Amino acid sequence: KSDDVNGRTKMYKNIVDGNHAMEPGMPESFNVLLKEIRSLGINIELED
Amino acid sequence: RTTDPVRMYMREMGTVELLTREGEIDIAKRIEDGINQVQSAIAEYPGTIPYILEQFDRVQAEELRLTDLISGFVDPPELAREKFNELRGKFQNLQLAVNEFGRDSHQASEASDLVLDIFREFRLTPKQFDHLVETLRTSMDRVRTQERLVMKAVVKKSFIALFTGNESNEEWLDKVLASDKPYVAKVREQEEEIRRSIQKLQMIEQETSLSVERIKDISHRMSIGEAKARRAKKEMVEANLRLVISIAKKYTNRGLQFLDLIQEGNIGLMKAVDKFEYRRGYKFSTYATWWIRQAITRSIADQARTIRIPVHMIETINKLNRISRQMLQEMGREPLPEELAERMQMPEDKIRKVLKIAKEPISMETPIGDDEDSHLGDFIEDTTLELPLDSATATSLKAATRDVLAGLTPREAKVLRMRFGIDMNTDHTLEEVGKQFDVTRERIRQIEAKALRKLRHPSRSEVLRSFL
Amino acid sequence: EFDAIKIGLASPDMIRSWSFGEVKKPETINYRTFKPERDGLFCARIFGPVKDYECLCGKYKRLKHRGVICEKCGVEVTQTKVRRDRMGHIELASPVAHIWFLKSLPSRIGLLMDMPLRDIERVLYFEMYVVTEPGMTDLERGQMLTEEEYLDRLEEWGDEFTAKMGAEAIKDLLASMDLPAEAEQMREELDTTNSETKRKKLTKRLKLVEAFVASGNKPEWMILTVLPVLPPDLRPLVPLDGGRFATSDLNDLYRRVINRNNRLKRLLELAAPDIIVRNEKRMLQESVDALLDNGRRGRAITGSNKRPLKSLADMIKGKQGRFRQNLLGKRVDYSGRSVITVGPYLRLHQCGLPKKMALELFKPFIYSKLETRGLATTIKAAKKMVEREEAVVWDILDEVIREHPVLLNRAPTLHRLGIQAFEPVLIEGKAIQLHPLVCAAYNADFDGDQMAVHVPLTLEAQLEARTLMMSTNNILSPASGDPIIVPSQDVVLGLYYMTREKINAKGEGMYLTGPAEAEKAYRTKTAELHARVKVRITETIKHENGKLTTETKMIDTTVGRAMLWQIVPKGLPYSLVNQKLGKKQISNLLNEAYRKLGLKDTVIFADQIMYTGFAYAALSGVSVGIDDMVVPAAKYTEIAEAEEEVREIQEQFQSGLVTAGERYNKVIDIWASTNDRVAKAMMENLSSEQVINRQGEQEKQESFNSIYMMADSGARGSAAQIRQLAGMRGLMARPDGSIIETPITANFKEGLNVLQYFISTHGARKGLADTALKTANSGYLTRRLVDVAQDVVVTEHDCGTLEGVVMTPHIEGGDVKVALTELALGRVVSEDILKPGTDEVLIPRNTLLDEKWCKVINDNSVDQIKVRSVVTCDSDFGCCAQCYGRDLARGHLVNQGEAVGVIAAQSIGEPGTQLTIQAKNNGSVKLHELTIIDEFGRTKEKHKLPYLSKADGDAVAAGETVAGGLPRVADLFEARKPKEPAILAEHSGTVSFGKETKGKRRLIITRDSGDTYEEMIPKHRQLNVFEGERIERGDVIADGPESPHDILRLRGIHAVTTYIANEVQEVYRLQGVKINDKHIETIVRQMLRKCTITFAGDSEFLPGETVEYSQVKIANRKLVEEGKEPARFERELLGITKASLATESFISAASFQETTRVLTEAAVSGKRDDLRGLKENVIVGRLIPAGTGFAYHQDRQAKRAQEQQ
Ligand SMILES: [Mg+2]
Ligand SMILES: [Zn+2]
Ligand SMILES: [Zn+2]
Repeated sequence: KSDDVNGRTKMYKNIVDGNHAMEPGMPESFNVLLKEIRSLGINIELED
Repeated sequence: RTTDPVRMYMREMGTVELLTREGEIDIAKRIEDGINQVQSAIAEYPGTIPYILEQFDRVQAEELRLTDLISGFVDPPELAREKFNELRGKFQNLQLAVNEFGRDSHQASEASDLVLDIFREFRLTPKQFDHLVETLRTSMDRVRTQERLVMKAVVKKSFIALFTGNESNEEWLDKVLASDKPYVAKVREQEEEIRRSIQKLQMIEQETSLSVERIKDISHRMSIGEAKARRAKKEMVEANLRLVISIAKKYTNRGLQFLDLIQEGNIGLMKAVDKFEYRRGYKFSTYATWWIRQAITRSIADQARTIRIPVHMIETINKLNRISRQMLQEMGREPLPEELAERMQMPEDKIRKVLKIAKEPISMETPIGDDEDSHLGDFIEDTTLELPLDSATATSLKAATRDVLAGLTPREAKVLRMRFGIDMNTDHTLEEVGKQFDVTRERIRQIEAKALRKLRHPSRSEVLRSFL
Repeated sequence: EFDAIKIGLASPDMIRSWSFGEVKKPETINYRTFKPERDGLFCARIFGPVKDYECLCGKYKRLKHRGVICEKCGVEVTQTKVRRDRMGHIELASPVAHIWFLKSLPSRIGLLMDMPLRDIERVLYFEMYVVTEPGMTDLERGQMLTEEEYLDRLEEWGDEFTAKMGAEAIKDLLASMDLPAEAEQMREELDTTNSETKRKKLTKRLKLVEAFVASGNKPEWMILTVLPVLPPDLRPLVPLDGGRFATSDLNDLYRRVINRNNRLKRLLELAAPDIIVRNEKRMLQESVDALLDNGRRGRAITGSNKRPLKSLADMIKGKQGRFRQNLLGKRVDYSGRSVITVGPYLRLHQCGLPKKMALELFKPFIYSKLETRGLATTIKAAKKMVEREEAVVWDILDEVIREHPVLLNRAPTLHRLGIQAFEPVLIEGKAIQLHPLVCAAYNADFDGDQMAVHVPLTLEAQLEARTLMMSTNNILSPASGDPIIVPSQDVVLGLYYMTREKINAKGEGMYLTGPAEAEKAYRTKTAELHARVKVRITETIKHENGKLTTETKMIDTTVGRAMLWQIVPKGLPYSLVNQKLGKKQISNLLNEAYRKLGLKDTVIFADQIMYTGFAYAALSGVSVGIDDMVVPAAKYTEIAEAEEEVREIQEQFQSGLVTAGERYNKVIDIWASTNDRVAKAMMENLSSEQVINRQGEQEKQESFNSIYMMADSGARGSAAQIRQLAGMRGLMARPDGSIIETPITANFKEGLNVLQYFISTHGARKGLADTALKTANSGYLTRRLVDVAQDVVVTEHDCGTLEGVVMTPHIEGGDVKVALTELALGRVVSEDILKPGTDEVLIPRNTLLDEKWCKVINDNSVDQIKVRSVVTCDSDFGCCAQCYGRDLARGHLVNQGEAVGVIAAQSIGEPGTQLTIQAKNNGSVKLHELTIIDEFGRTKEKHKLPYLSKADGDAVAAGETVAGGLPRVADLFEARKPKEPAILAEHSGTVSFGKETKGKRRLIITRDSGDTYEEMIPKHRQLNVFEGERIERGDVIADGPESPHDILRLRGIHAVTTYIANEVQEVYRLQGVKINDKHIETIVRQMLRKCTITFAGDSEFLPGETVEYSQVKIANRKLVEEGKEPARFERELLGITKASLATESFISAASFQETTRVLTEAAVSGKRDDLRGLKENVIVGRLIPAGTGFAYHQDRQAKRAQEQQ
């Protein structure tokens, strides 16, 4: 509903086609935070 | 005790004494003396004079710029031609007497000394000055690297003892091969490496015809002259930092901080020191102020705006503002574009164009209205985004196009698909569409025409009409 | 996708790996073409194209060339969104120190190099040298040389030594350090050290060094050589309307850095004088520091707004930072907002929604259904029909929202009841219609209030709203368990009026067959609502065991009471309705209906009660008039008497018999007494009336005055407000707080003059300002509590622990304050509740104490019990279901995955706005203190025993003489140390005096083993101890406030838990707020989460180290299983802020506050965030490990282990 650019478009398409289901993704705000912290010369990375 | 860098700069600069007239003349004399030693060191080189002679030969043929050759004459092409002809004749005499009569003979030494005296009455443009310096600098650096590589390969006192005259001579190699000390085994292996090194040596020496002692002494006098010159320039720059600050004080609150203006004025002062002339009799501040002001103004024109405006357009804007101020003072109201254009003797359209570009970008953190927790950046949209309604419409259009094309024979359906790029990466012209069918272009054209005519029938075009 | 977040230092190679190019020019965009400039801050060759699948040339302008780099420009043909991910880098001419690792106290560079911050700054600020390689010289590494001294030792030794200035020197010193060698040397020194300050200094340095070795980071990475550059779209320069451009301050800071770096490179190319180069390097360092953290180093750089530029640290930190403005809280789609009205016709699960507002909210669903039924062929046609507002669109909207729950939220959301789920009903209007009974839940009144609405989209969200968040499920307060949908105002007034009794009313003495005949008589004007009649009532009782007994009998009642009984559900006694019904009576009725019948019956009963109350309040015709305010005739006489004796005592003051202070005190006393007398007279005149009964005599009847009925029913008003209306306003206070001698002897009916109104404003302004500030104080306290308790989730069912806390009735004198039933309601028994004087197990172990067992305990008269508590829980992470007990909002045992910590924090913080020896019983006397115990065995009196009529065990008859809130809660939860704390007995032994050292006194104590322990005490202390007395541990030596840390250290966990709970509950109960103690114990457990190691043992723990208690517990269990010496710990009590900032996860700590320190510590240590709490999963957008996500998270952990096998 806020900042998943692909997720909200997929949700809109799914609602239009009846399937009330979502595929949550990563908020863009967290990516902005990651880029900012890396810009402060600090290595922040998502381990898998 | 303090954290402001400006205060620290004033502290460090204040520990230098302000120069007087006699001190300025003395430091200028030291600069000229060091430059003279550097020029004399360059002149004692077999390759330096030929370059100047060929440059003069090209210039006298009215093929090269006269300014690029020389910039002045030292006095203790009306005149340049005579002096350069004398220099050419004296070079011919030196080449006649350089080695036929003997290098150590009085003729060669007297000829070299008088060549030095003649060349001392010359003021070269710094570009070819630096070129001639760079050639010898590269030669000296290569010689130093080869010597240090040889010393690293062998690894001392023995090399130093036979360094004076036999550093590059094969006598050193022969004698060391004759040596039979316990460590000369690996050293002889390393002597092989020295062979590979010294083979790279003589082609340099025959390029200079100076062996090792002469080039070392030339490098030495060049180093002393450069050091003296650099110390003198540093002294004058340190003395005139206060003048730099006094000049830069007036350009504060114009997009740049005080320290940036100070540094740019320091660069301008360096340039002024680099091209000062004490023979003119004027004080240093007179010449230095122009360069410091130029540096500061250019730096403001280049680094005071987020969207850079060229320097000439900046001057145009400033002169427009000055004329607007004068006209508003004269008539009591804001000048109109037409009147400003009339006064500037410039087209009104150009005046409007200049007036539309004099804006500094607004910050996104500026509080909006009377609030303080709201910012302008929260009211800026993302116009590049695609509305989800548009994407859903695109998907529906894709599905409807597929459904409509499914109501055709495969030939025309695929012809349209390939001619419009539907479900493929690239669009295709008529030739590639024809090639797959093996048919020519015209049949493809009429196939597409038939498909378009059939798809315009309202029996199978009502669903596609709603997208218009 | 990802399971952890790893933080650490950034190497220059890593920064170059991130970057897609090098920014070489400060240019941003051309001033004419508005296109990016090459090698600039917005370069399309480095950061990506500005148009989708295009290049700056325009040669490649379609999708067929995706991934192809244009030869003329170098711009890759791809999407523009890569400009939000692609980074750059700047190759700095000279190294610059990182401001975070230099000036964020403690300075990590200074700690690592064992040099003061001032010396390091002096090296950085280009003032004096530092030696990097001492060589074969007496010079030592890291010692500081002035310029003159440098020249002397340079002329002395020459090239044997190396001495430098700036960040290059710091990086050449940090890189030359041998971390293992320093660690071993400092380990050896700490082994042979004695001083405590030195021990602390080198233990901190050893922790830093070991963290550096373990993390793999290098110290020299703390000095920047390559500076990363943010993506342009995160620092955008976009055009505004009118040709103006909007830019971020990061662009200005980056331009300054690039300009100064280029100037430094040019100066180094010119063989500049040294002074200019040092100045340029200082400017470069200052620019980098301003870009990273503006204002920390010195004067903050300001732009053309005369306001400081915003840096990256400001962008990631603060209330307006990314964490709190965009990660923990967001603006959402499918939302709306409107003013709220009252819908008295709605059901408890229904809310009135405007048609247009629902049309805008539910638009995609309308499109979907408009295509499904074929009304619109494509989505454009559906959009056109929705825009044109056709009738079939309205039918589609009605079908869409039929069973679709909607979320209603009112700001501020103090507790979870502030967001609820309702079924929308389309209404014609623009205002949301809200059920009255939820208003108390929302704290909402219809005076301009606005509410927001949200639409759950997925099926999971809809079922969550229907099952958990629906209003019909949320009828019990999670803070106390009491009903929250209790009627108020008109409903209470109507139920009160209908259930009143009148003397000699029409229809008195009539016999009625039942409630139906009573209603028939009322509608036929035969009998009044308040006529005393006899009614045949069929009444069914549902017993505890489930027996349903129906009894039909004739009861003396009123017509209105039977008509109200007509709506009472079966299973309740008639005694609940056979009385006048105030707010308390209706609350009791609803509570009994919930406890004996369930939820559906309670909901229907509440709806019927609200309907009946509204209807009969309308039919009552109750009105306020000027004749309803009857001022008693005794008020004037009392005022005259008070004024007369004031004159008399003024005459006494002129005679010198008494002082001014005594005169003031007695004037205030008499004015209070006169106010009390006037209030009593007015209340007596207002509460009663004389009527004529059937026999003709005069009978005493309770008054039907409108104001009296409003106050007595509890709908609105109280005795004090009636006193101000019809009696006296009373004494008021000056702005400082002093009470004025002359009070307001006039009420609001007669009217005040100018002076009295001014005096009243004096206090009204104070009240308004106090409310305004206390709101912010309560908000901050609630935020701290939530951040300290957000990790508490019920993870297991039973932890299998035998520990527990003791529970006794709370006694504060000769009467009980709270009963044992109230405290034991909903707790699990720890050890069996044996009958007094008997070995029968009345209540076995592990049984929830509901109302039935509470009644059983009360009947048996059991005094002290033991119950499980969250503080004593053995769960490794979170708590278990049994140690928590009943969940107050549901009525049963707490379920798995319940976020009890957030509930506890909200329950404690919500009432913050409301916040500012003779025996009397017959029994025996027991001494421990003085206790009086009744014959039944209950302790009913507790009194202190200062250092008596009866001895121990002697029976005492009745009458025998044996002989400010909110700050307090804040300091209590923060473990604040009192200014003058009570000196406590550190060890048990005999007290002995010592040398009276100048300044302050010393004392000694002799233990049982003969060891002498010395104590340091101030001079001004009224000692309670005497020499020759063996004082026990925890005995008070000097009286005063007790520090919670001392209580924890010398008494234990139970004592500090009881102390904190008792003080907080005293503060809350002073204001009449009921909050369960398990919430305060869920906060206290979070406080007690750290331990300082006393015995290192063989575990990987160092003495003097503060580590988490759970990790030590698991390590001790593992060591015991391995038969190795376990560790010994001393538990530490931390405040909510320190405990919040001391969490294992750094994401939550950074999101709470002090982002700079948390990030610096995590980066130097190389911490790992496992995403185990609520805040981390909220920030990264994953399911929280509470409630419906719990099982999901559990599944993943299982797979983790199974893969790790
Ligand atoms: Mg309101
Ligand atoms: Zn291109
Ligand atoms: Zn437990």
